[PDB]
Amino acid sequence: PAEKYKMDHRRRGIALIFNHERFFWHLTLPERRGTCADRDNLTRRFSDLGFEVKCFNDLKAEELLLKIHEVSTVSHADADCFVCVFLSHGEGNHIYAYDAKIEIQTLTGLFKGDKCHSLVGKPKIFIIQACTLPAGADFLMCYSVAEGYYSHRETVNGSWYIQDLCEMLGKYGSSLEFTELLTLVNRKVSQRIGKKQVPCFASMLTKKLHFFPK
Amino acid sequence: DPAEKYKMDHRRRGIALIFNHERFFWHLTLPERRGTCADRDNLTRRFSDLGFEVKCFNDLKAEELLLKIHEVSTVSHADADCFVCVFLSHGEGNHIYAYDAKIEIQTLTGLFKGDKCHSLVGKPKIFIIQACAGADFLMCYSVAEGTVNGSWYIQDLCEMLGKYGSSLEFTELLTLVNRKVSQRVPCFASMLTKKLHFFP
Amino acid sequence: DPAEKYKMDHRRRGIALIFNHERFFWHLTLPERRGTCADRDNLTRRFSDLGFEVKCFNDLKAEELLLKIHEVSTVSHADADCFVCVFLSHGEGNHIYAYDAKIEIQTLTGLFKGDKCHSLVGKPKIFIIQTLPAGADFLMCYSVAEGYYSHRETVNGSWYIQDLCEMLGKYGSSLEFTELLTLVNRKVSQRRGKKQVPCFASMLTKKLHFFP
Amino acid sequence: PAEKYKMDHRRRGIALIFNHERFFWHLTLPERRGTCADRDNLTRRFSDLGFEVKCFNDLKAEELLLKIHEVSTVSHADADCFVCVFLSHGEGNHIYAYDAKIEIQTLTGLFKGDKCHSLVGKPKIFIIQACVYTLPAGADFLMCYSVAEGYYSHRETVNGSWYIQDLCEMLGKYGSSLEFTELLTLVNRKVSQRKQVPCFASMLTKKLHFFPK
Repeated sequence: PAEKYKMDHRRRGIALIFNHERFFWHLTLPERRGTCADRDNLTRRFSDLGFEVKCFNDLKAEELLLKIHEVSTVSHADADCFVCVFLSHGEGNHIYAYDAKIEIQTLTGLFKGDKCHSLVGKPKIFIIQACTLPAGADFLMCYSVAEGYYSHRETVNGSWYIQDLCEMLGKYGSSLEFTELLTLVNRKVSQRIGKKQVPCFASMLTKKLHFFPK
Repeated sequence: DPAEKYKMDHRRRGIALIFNHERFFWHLTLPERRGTCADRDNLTRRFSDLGFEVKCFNDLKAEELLLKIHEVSTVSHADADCFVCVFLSHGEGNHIYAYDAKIEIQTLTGLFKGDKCHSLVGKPKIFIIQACAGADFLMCYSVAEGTVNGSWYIQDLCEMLGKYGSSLEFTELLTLVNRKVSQRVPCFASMLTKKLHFFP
Repeated sequence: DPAEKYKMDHRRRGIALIFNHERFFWHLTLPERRGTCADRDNLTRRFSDLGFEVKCFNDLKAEELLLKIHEVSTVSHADADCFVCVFLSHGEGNHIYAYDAKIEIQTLTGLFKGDKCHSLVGKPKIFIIQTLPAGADFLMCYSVAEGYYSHRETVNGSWYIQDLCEMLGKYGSSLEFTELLTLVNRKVSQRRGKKQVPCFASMLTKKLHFFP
Repeated sequence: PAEKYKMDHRRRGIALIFNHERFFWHLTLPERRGTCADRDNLTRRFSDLGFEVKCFNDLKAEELLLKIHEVSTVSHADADCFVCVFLSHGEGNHIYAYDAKIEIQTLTGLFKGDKCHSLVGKPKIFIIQACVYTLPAGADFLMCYSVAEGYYSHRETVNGSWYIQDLCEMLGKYGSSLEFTELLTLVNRKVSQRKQVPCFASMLTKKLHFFPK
């Protein structure tokens, strides 16, 4: 009942931060400034958890192929898990929004057990900032916002979801079981014509996830 | 606040609703019929022992379904901790059968969105779906995007429920059910904002 | 390696032993007489539901005590997760009564030190006392710390055993044991201008859960 | 059930490191060199947990009075908790060993709720390296012992002692994450495998954590 994923590998793993930038036309200081806050913030938090943070964006069409191909194919046998953070903007013209759906399909697709043997039995954690339906065994999908739900909008200090996620990560990252921590993020954000933003997470993990130190 | 829990100290635990999807299904082998009864009877035992008022019905009763569905949605849940709904279904699934189910679940879940149900605002709404959101919702799926003694998922869920139901945090328990079944891949989507225990 | 737990997956959970210290107590109001049974009966319910083979005796039966004591000591615990011992006693405590108790606990605890009991080596030995003895993998729980006030026995049992059992029933299966004992510390220390503060000394090397 | 001590104060608190030196005659390089390892090591670990580490020894008989009373009387209202580490040597002539018992009595005595209102309801954590008896207490006290009763103690090396080496090892790695007693148990296993069996006596009423600030 208390079984945990075995996190005792040489390397924690790769924390991948994907930035969705292309097909977004017109970007206020806030969108531009707030995205950096999120990326820079996440990198700090995920590094302190022992991840090899790697960041890129889809603007570099040539660079994206090599980097995407490099990560998918690299061997994760010495690693505990895999993390991917998909960041995106609020305005979202339709091509922008639509591209995102396709990018996430493909991204998630690379690591399904069939494509990635090094990660079989290991946690694959996708953290999505929306502008869903995919999966495999040992996948964890975390959404900035559930269905049809209102979204926080990007501030110059980053977005609510990423701000809070990182807040919790710094404080409780090492101590708490991950889903336990995500639930905290649910409550944190949902409390930030008025209603609420309610994040979600879909778990196909089969055990507990802790990020104790090393 | 990290260990904050939903407040389960109400007069009544709540209604465990077991919905049986039967209509638009044809040629049901005895494994189908007796297996389904195993699931329903099993779930009722487990959920009652957790203090739920188990209520069962099926969609064959077209006249009975409206009144009953109607009854539950409108009833006041202010004295209750949470709400549970189990959607049971069969494997063969002709297309009308499969399609009906999608619609039944939409509607069912729809009734309890905070908007429609004030008594349950801030309280857990737990939907357990056998395949063929809002704040404080918990969706559990027999299978992700993928027997005469009942089905694997319901058999294991109930197994875990009996053993660890009172002790464990619910999602902690569901994860156990993920491992259990995947070794005979279920899923669960959580929009809960706190911990869920079903202490006595 | 931080979340390591004692392995509780044996055929039998183990023996929960309830020792009743009765001899050399002259007296015994209805409350002491009645409250002790509450504690024993209560503890038996709670410890059985955790899978223990509860065994009760008292030191009045001087002949029966020897056979029962060494017998528990000598029996093989290889199929068992752990061992529990509850030492119950009264409040008035003339000096011979109080002194006898010290000696009974020494001896009791002594039987299970790894040297005497190979079946329990590496396994939790939990003594609940109603001091300084020990060994590796021992857990000592005291009704009251040093020099502190004690509950007094009511007709419904004592504060410490009432609360311990309360927590045991509710959180016994869920919680790590020491996590649970700490709850008992807070529970009892708030019962009511005197304060009773329980204690527990841990030489456990891992976590203790009593999952079903 | 998951209630925790409130660690959200302005200051974490004072980590006090008391060094028992007097009445110890003749001290090998290892005892001398190993004690500094322990003190220096503990200071690093306890500072990173936000403590105001203060060290002194009983050699300075004049300095000890001022420093001891000073700490006792200072106001801890802006603090989460209190820590005290009692360090000592292995050879231990009888006057040395006996003095220690008395020093610990007094030390612990200062912070009992009656003497110290600023700490009422707050954790008082005493970590003792042993050479009158073990047990003293009050509500919300946590007593940690290098070694249980009569059991073997594993001697001071030039790199410090086993207990302090391991305690600090765990502190650095798990100090912020884990509930303290959860962490001390880890120290029990760590040292007992280097038998030497540490102990801890808890009268804490809540959980625990030393999250950052």
